[PDB]
Amino acid sequence: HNGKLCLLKGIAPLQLGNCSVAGWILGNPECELLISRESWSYIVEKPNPENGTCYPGHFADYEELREQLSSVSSFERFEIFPKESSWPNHTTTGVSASCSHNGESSFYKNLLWLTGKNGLYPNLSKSYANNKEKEVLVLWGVHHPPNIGDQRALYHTENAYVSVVSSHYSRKFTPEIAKRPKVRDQEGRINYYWTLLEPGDTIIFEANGNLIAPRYAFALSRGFGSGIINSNAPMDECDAKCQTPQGAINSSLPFQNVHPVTIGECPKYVRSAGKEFNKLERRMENLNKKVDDGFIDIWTY
Amino acid sequence: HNGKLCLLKGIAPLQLGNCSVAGWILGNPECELLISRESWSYIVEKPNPENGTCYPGHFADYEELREQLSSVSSFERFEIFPKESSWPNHTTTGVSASCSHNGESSFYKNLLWLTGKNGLYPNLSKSYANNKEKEVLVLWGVHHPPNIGDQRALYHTENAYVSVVSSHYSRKFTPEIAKRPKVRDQEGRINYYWTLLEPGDTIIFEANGNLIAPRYAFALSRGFGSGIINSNAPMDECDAKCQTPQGAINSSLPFQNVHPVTIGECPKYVRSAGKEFNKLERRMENLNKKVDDGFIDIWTY
Amino acid sequence: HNGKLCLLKGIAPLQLGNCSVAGWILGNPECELLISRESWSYIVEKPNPENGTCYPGHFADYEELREQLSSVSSFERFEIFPKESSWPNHTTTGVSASCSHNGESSFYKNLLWLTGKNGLYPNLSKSYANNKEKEVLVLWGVHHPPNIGDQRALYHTENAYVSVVSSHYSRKFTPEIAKRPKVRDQEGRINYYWTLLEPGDTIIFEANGNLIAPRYAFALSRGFGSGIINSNAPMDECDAKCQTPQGAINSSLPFQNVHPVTIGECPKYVRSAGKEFNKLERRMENLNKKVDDGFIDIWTY
Amino acid sequence: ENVLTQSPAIMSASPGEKVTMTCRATSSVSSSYLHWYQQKSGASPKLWIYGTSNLASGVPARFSGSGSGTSYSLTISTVEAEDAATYYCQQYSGYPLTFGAGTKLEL
Amino acid sequence: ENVLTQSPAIMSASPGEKVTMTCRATSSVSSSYLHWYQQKSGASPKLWIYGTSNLASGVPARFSGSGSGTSYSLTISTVEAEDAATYYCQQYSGYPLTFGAGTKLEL
Amino acid sequence: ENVLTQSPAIMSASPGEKVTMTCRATSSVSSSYLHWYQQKSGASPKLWIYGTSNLASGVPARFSGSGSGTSYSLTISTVEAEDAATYYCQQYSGYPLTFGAGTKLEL
Amino acid sequence: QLQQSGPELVKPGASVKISCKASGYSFTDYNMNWVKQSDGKSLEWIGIINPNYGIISYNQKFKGKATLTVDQSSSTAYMQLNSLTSEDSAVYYCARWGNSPYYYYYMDVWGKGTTVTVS
Amino acid sequence: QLQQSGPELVKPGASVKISCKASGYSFTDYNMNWVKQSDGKSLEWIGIINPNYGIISYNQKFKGKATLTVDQSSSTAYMQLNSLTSEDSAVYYCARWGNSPYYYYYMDVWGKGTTVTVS
Amino acid sequence: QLQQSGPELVKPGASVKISCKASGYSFTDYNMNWVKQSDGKSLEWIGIINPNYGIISYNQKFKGKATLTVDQSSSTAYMQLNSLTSEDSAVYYCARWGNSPYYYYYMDVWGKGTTVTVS
Repeated sequence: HNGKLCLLKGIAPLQLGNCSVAGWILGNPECELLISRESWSYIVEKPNPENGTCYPGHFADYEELREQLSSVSSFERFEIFPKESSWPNHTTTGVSASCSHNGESSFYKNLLWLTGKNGLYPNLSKSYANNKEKEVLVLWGVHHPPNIGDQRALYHTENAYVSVVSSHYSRKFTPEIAKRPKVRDQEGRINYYWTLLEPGDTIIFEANGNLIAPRYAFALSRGFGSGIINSNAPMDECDAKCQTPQGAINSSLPFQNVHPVTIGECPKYVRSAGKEFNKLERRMENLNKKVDDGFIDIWTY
Repeated sequence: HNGKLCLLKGIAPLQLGNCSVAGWILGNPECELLISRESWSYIVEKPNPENGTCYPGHFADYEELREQLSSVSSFERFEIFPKESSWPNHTTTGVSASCSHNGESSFYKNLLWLTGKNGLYPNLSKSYANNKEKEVLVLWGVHHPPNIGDQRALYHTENAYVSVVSSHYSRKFTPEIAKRPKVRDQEGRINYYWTLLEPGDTIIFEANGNLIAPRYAFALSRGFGSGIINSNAPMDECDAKCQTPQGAINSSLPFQNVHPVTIGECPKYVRSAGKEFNKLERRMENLNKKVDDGFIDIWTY
Repeated sequence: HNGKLCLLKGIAPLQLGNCSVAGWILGNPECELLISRESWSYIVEKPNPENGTCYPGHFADYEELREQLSSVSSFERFEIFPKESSWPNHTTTGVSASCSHNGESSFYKNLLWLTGKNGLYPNLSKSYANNKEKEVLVLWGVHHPPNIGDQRALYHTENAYVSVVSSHYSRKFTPEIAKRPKVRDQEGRINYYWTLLEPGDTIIFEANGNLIAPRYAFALSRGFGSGIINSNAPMDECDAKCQTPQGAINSSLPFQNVHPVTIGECPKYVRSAGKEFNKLERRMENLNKKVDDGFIDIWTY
Repeated sequence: ENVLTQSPAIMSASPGEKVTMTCRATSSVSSSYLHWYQQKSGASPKLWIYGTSNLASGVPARFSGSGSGTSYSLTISTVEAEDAATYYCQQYSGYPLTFGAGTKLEL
Repeated sequence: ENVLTQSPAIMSASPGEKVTMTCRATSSVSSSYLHWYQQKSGASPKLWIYGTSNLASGVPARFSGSGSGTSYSLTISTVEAEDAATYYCQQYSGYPLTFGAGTKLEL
Repeated sequence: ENVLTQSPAIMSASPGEKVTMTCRATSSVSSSYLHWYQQKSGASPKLWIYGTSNLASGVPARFSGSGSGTSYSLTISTVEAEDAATYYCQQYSGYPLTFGAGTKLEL
Repeated sequence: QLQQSGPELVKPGASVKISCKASGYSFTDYNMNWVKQSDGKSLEWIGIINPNYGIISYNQKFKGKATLTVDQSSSTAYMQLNSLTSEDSAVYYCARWGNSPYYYYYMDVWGKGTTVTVS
Repeated sequence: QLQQSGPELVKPGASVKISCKASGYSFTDYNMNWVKQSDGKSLEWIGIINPNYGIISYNQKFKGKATLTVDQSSSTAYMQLNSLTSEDSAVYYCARWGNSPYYYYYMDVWGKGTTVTVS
Repeated sequence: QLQQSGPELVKPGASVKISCKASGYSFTDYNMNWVKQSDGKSLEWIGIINPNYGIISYNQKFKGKATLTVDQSSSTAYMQLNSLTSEDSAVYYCARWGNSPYYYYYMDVWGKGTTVTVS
């Protein structure tokens, strides 16, 4: 095989390198806004990219977001809520040392660490209606600070809550003040949440506190012929109708032996010479693996 | 193919037309009690039937109820709790304009919008024990009224809760007083819940309020050779061992090209000339699709 | 086929007999510590073993624990918390009649029914860090006593809670004081919970009460070539590379007709002469069944 | 079932004077669901206590309240002739929300 | 560890009279877990306060209570000769639930 | 916006005497976020009430507090010459957490 | 505020309808009471209409003798008297249950009352 | 109510058993106390048996010298005195922790007490 | 406890830095206040630094004229005065928001204060 991260049809991939899908979407400070790459044939991920979420925390339904973005082939990274003029009574310039970028501190580029202004954090009710006629991927976060002092210096309320509502999605959060062990130099975490939002649907955010509010959001063309390849290799320009993680394929045979996770008008996998799940989904993985494995035998008669 | 909603073995389908599985089970007022059709070969669903839940709300685990009813081939629509003599201290005649039927108002035929009597809503503890020696599909609802005024005029309590218990199923609900946007002329919603209940098992309902209590419930023969076909077509009587949504099949070949969702002693799908999931189950759908797709290739060698 | 619970490679199975995977891991009193069998080729389960959890309750994510233990081929049953010297301010010798063993009472061998000492139940914060460089299966429980009297005689607090935290798993429990019907002579239940815990990860337990704390925990070699066979048959020693529930197979053909759930270098299933799920996972089962069934046809061309 | 009696039927008083009037319930009433309305000379009444102690908008602090169960109290630190009127007590004990026939100020 | 002392050891009184007796704890006690029992002439005692202020069934309103932490109080607005007895204070501070040796009424 | 005034500016008193001093807020303050600090002769102040009524460690029970909304009170049952000092009231009403310029004891 | 129909005079048995309409608030949100008041006498709770859900409830003294309904679009409530007799010659108010947490069943605003009279 | 065994006379060292049985309530639900009372003296908490789970706990003054147990079917509790001595000549009560939210560790009903006597 | 830099004398316009460092508690956990106090005058809230997240906030009286920062490793906080003038000749304290449920924004411990003086 061609051994390079070629182009499927002249349309170029997206290279996150030391970024990750977790950080890409959150807009990791050590990462381009990637506005340069709002369209691709495939996403490229390194086996364990170091700089994903610059701030520690659990990215809820991460393994599902990866999958719904696998099909996606383009965004429209709009400022669902402008940093200025959307939050006149909130401080939007929050930053953390954990999210350093060419400097002592910063924060994600697709979220706003809302904190009080004039020592006041007013119960917010911001809302947005998807008039863009295509599904909108919204992201937000809830901050689980390591102590009551940080909670009440940022958000000025103790029994804080968050609430997110849309036509067929309602969830309410009460974040816990847990003094977790230090990771990336920080104790408290930022549990990150995502929801799709149908055309014409509207999403309502509400919070007494602890909201890591959305700045941007992806009105995204669900598309097909995409996926999160994972591999380390050069990115040189080259052409073939099918990509695999270690290289593209020109059609000498419709048979592939290269790494399963494949994208494009690709041959069939064999062994004869991309989804993921968490730990509480082993059943689901052994499904997928089994699903795969049997086909992989069937393909080599 | 025969082009008609034939009969598999002389046993007739169920036609919901402008009804939906969501409303069918809830007993949509604009829908027969369908006592006429307590047995079938298959359910028939239109692509997007208008009159499903006459009242807006989210039908919890809907995509699973559809599947467990797909296998089912008969009910026994018993009044698990008679409208009279089961609730002497509750008003059972609640109705809504959203659920109009040949008149200004009504309500579902398989649930009771319990509200206070004499301005009192006593903490109820009704319970039922499945002495029918077959699984019982119970349905209830919790009302999320759009304001405290409606909450306290119906149920007379603010911090209201619901609780449902059985040998291996316990869930507790605190419904939120959310002023959602108007749908079918109504703001507050009715989150609908269902549980199966094994033979000899007993289900306990408890509520300080907001219970849309069960009137009827299906002691249902789990059966096989069934499913929720979806298609628009005539319902004329005709005979063949296999049905597909656009028509039945007589055995000229064991090969089918018609719409996947198939019921009966049916041939195999090919392309060579019914489950569903929500948005947070894309992984599961790409499983099913993948599961399907590969077989669909394997079938055409 | 050989008709016996043979040995795959000389390495012997594990025989729970009247025990179950639910009780095995919990250490059912009517069951050896099974220290004799900390390694196997396969687990053996009877169709419906009577003495599983000696105490009634719901074993959360049971159907997933079975699956993650299916792959496992060895433990290291360490006392993650010694009964003595780990809980100086708690009574560890709690027992129940339901868990009788050659006597009036006992309790599980892999958990500790912590109750107050000197009438005091101090808010505990015990924690353990997985320095064993392999995944640790932790088990605990939360007691849902049948009345406030038992709650406050055991744990001495009414609004009791439990909390379990680790790098990517946080859950909080408030157990309900529910007077459930008697099972195995006991009303209140013990909801059992399990989590895997990665190498170098640390798990934090916290509780004001109702904690059925962990005594032992399995630092377990995830392995392969294993699974929970279910069958009734003799356990005589015999040899073949493949086991099926009704017997082993010597390689006369690579074709099998015996019960699906199979372990070892086994032939392929046909019909031509182990996972499970709960009720709210019918979709998942019809997946698995479908997954199986199609392959089972494909295998017989 | 419930019905309430309140006292005095009529009060004679002077401006600048303190008073407390009582509403007693034939059956129990939560302190969160008893209320007191101003009412003058056949006009539309007005809500002047709404939580057994909580004071509505447009009514001075003077107006106060207290009580529990079957007995409740409205209180004025100072009455004034043009401020005084009939006062009606109200509750929820189920329905009906029957009021107590208003006490009257002759001031 | 805990132990309680209560006073007076004996009260001399008259019918129609008010009293308050005190139970002091050597260590802290929550107001939700202190209680007072009636006890006459060696018969079985009776529970007459069960929440530091809450009154049991079968005992008149007269009986009252209050307090916090290490000090608590039982109170009678009116004693009567056949109603009076020894009164025992009780608490939970862990175990034992040691009582305070009963105060006695000579009335 | 908020600012507080407290009184008296200076108190003249005698040992063994009771006092209450008042802090009034130009805007509302929750009783959970107002506090009082001891301060002597230009040294570092000290926190002696921390919940409008709750007493800090190292300060006797005598010190007490109360109030709500726009008015709050510090109270001493007994002043002593070496115990007395200037007292500063503090709140949160958003930021700034502006204090009330300390009242002073001439005792 | 609330506005109401005008005074009315009728003979016995002649059924008659009173109305009151809102302004200055969302009509559908707050519940509607109706309350009789005879001249200088007690004043008593007829019953409520919950505008949103049409869940009526009555005082059994008036049950049947009164019927309550509403129109959303008109922001209006209507009260029907059936089988009138002399003692119905009184001032009928309609009122509103203001919304508040932990306190409720108060009537924070009143219409000016309609003298419906039997003679 | 609670019913109890009868008065008893014994010599020192002779172990002896008291009983008390319930009626008028579900025995298994409410916890059982035992409490000594010497004649006109203090009266003190022996310990509890939790009928449902058999979780005993004792006052360390009495630990070992007393042993508590129950029988569900008989709706009965039993208290054993071991190594008796003269000062055990007293009235032993058994009692019950009534159930209530936010308040607990009260003893709302008492047996009539048994005079177990050493001579 | 808290320890602080020493007294300082300066001319106008000369910016200057005060410090205070903790001991006897985890520095990172509790928030840092700074508070001016002129001689015998009112004493007023400069602003806070949240040591953990570097979320500063100021009183608009002092905004810009003061700048606050911290060093975790040194367990230290620093306060910079820019564009000094005569009325800045005062005692500057740093303080700490003790942590407690339901009560907060109190300053339970204080540094000994630094006389920074303009002449």
